[PDB]
Parts: sequence; C-alpha cells; structure tokens
Amino acid sequence: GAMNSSNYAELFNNDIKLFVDDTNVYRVTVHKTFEGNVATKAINGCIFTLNPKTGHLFLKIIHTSVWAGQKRLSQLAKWKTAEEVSALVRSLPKEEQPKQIIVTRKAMLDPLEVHMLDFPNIAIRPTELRLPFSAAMSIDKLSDVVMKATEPQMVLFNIYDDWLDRISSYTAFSRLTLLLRALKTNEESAKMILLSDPTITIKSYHLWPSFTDEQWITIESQMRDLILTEYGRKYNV
Amino acid sequence: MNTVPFTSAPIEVTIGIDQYSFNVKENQPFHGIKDIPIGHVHVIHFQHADNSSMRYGYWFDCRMGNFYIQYDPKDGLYKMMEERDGAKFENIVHNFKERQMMVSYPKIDEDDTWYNLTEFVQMDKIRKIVRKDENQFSYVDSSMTTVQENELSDPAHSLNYTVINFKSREAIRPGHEMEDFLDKSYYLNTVMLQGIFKNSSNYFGELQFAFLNAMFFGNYGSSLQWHAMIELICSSATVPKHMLDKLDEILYYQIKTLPEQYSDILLNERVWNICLYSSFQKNSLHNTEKIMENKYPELL
Ligand SMILES: O=C(O)[C@H]1CS[C@H](c2cccnc2)N1
Repeated sequence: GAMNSSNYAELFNNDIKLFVDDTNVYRVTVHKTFEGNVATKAINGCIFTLNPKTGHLFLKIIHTSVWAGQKRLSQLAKWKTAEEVSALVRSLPKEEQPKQIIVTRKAMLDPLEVHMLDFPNIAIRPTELRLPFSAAMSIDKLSDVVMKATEPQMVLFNIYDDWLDRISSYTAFSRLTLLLRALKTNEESAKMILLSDPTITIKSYHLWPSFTDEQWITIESQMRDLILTEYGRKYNV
Repeated sequence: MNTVPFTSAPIEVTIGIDQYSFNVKENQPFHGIKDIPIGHVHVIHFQHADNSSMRYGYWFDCRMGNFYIQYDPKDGLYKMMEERDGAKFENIVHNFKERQMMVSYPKIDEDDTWYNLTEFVQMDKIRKIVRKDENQFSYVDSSMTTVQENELSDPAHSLNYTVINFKSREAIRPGHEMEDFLDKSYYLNTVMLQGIFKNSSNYFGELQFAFLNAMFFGNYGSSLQWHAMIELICSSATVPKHMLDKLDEILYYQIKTLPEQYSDILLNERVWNICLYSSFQKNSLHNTEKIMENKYPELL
C-alpha cells in the first residue's frame, strides 16, 4: 500500500479519503457477578470516520441497544461498523463520496468490502500507519456526547477546530496524531498539559484549546516529551 | 470398445488417455489407442518431451463421432480430427497390422475410477465452457484462462466456467450482507443451484471438469474453480443431504487419484483446512477428511 517513505503527503491531496476506526464501537466494562462470576456490561461506543484533509469527523454513536439479543458481538461490531459507513457514503452526494476508505484494522476489510459492493470504484484498504484513533474517547467533548446518547445518533465535528486557517492539513493531521498519541500514552498528564493556562479556553464549538501558533509549538513539544518519557519508563531506557 | 488411431507420432510425447498415460518416442511406430470403453466422456492429453511447456488435450465422447489424432507440423501439436467416412475409419481400425502399432486401454475390471471421476461431466456442458462449435470435441490447455480471470485476454480461447465470487453483488443480498457472507446458503441454493446450474448434477459436473482440467493440464484457473465450488458448498449452512454425501464421494476419488507429487501445486491449504475443520460441513466430509489426513498430512 505504502503510505510512508515520503509517499504519505498524498493522504492530503484532493482525492477524498476517509479513515475508519472501529476500536470504540463495541465497548464493555468488566465486573464480578453475585455467584462470583465475571460479567461484561456494554457501554455506548462510536465509529470514528475522519477526512484527514478537511478534519471532518463523522462520529456515529453506537448505542448499547444495538447489541441487545445479539451473539458474537466482536464479530457483529465490524459488520455494524461497515453497515453504518456504507450508509454514510450512500447519504453523501456523489461529489462528496470518498475515493478511498482506509480502515485502521485489517479485520474491517471484508465487512466493509461486502457492504460497499454497490461502490466498485471506492478503494478499501488497511492503514500502514499506527494511528492513535482509539484515544478519541479521551477527547472530553466526544466522550460526553457518546455517553449521553440514549439512541443512535450521528454527530459532526471538525477535529482540527480552526487550525486549517493557519496550517496545512498535513501539519494539522500531525498535530492531531501527536495529541491523540499523548492522550493514549498518558491521558491524565496530556490533559493537564492542555489545561495549564486558565486563560486559554476551548471555544464552545471547538474540541481543543485556542492556542496561538507559538503556544502550539510549546504544547507539541510538551506532548513529544510526554510520549518519550513514557517510552523510557516502559522499556527502561 | 472404441479406438483413437493416430496418423503417426512424429514428435516424442507423453500421451494420456483418461487417467492412464504412456510415452511415445520421436517417429516411433505408433498408431493410437485401442480398446476404449464407451458410455462416458474421455480425455486425451499430451505433453511434448522436448518442451514440457503447454500440456494440451481434447475432451470427447466416442458416441458423437469417429475421432483420430494427427500431428500438425505447422502448429506443432497433435490435433484431434473427426473422420466423416465411417467406412474408411472402420477399415483403418479393424486393420490387423494397424492394431499391432497401437496401445490397449488397460482398464482393470475392479476399477470404477474413471466413472467416479467423470460421472457428472457431460460433453454438451463441456462445449458450453469450451466454446468451439465447429468441433464435437473440446480443446483445453495449460495456459487457458477463465472468463472470470479475464474480468480481473482472448475470449475465444477461454474457459467459460460459471463465475463464483464471494464478494460480489450476485453472492450478497442487500440487507443480508453479514448473513450471506458468513453463510453462503443463499448463493449456493438460490443463485447457483436454482438459478444457474438448475440442479446439483450440473454443478458437480463442472466441479469434476474443473478438477480434471487442473490435474491433467496444470490449468490454474481450473484449480481456482474447483476449490471455489467446493468452498461454496462447505461454507453453506444449508445444503441438501444427498449433495454433501455425494460431495464426500466425489472429493474422495479426486484426492485418491491426485498424483502424490502434485499436492503442493493442486491443493490450496487455506481452502482445504477451512472445508475440513472450520466450515459448516466439516463433519459431512468423513471419507475425504480421512484420505486427506493420511495422504497429505503436511497440508493440514
Ligand atoms: O484418415 C483417417 O480417418 C485417419 C484416421 S487414423 C488414419 C491413419 C492414417 C495413416 C496411418 N494410420 C492411421 N487416418
């Protein structure tokens, strides 16, 4: 596929593509029953469908009712993801339909290919990058809307806020994946980095704080430090 | 009994007739094959000694005409032709000197293998897969692609097998994507059996033809077809009971006949492991599983 070795800039060209991450579709807590057994309880999840050029996030909330009465939920979850992604593509005008859909896990390929048979010219392929999209639910405003849903719901966000007014999609995506990787690696410290200045807030319609350009440079440095520090702690380097 | 006369054997060749094969040396006195049983189909196949590239051959039914082989020095192959003059053919074939220069079809009476391998194969259906209506016999070779392969380059020289594609609209009902992908019963029963093949005999006939083309010619598209048609049955939760029982017998005789040294190239490990050990019908293939395990354990 490649999508690396100086050929990953194409990600941000004018062919419409979507990343699909299913890691948060089927989510459960694990507890102990009365007799002593251990039981899962499902909690609401989401499909993370992202246009990396525009920052447009199609967050399909997966309400726990989806699972009721169903067997083999981890399998069903991939097929539920594919049904919803297919439904999304069909809902879009032709000029907004993706030319490529990049799934973050290879297990999504067959379910998506099968649901997308009506769109033979849409390429479906596995990502070559390790992407931290599983940490999407560490973004408070995303987690809040997922956990409050009482029914299936689609919520639209721009995961880049207003950054494209000032930086390129390539740069925005790098910032996004750095933030998410930090949230994945040390969520509580990454959140404190983002909240260190009480005078810098998150606009009602944004997900991230309103940092100036120089403040983003500092924040990014702190996130890189957080990630490297955790690497050292984990591998005793 | 019927006879397949050869005008001569100008080039050294390995000749197969049904499941048997023998060598002929260059310019050897050879005039063909005698003592062939009727009733079935047959296949005569060739692989030249000085160039084992291109195996090739002809499927034919002795009931449809008097057929003979003549080497064509322009095209460089043994060609099947039909003799319209039954009197000259009867005269060539009853000729005592002529049968001294032929080999006998060496059928052992106990052996029912060829019927077991070709039971459902019929010339009329072969001539729909191999399209050449001017001849009553059908040419196949090692290089010929299938129409399905071509859709992923000479349409006249293709194997027009029934397209089987698990990830296609034909196989998958809208609204039943997961169901139909995980359980191919719709695709097998409604699309293929009811819709295309009309009955399990025609289905098995193409399955058997594909296997034999894969084994006799090393034809890769035929191997793909054979495996696909097996996998479609095994991956269906709902299959008539006679079909599974009969499938076990069909596959058993195919695996039994397969050259032991041809296992790395004629058997797809993924498909066989799925059918025998993971599929809905894993337990419906008792005899096939037993011969596979005791003959090709390396593959499983
Ligand atoms: O004309 C024919 O029908 C064919 C059939 S077989 C044959 C033939 C010719 C010369 C030597 N042996 C056999 N001639």
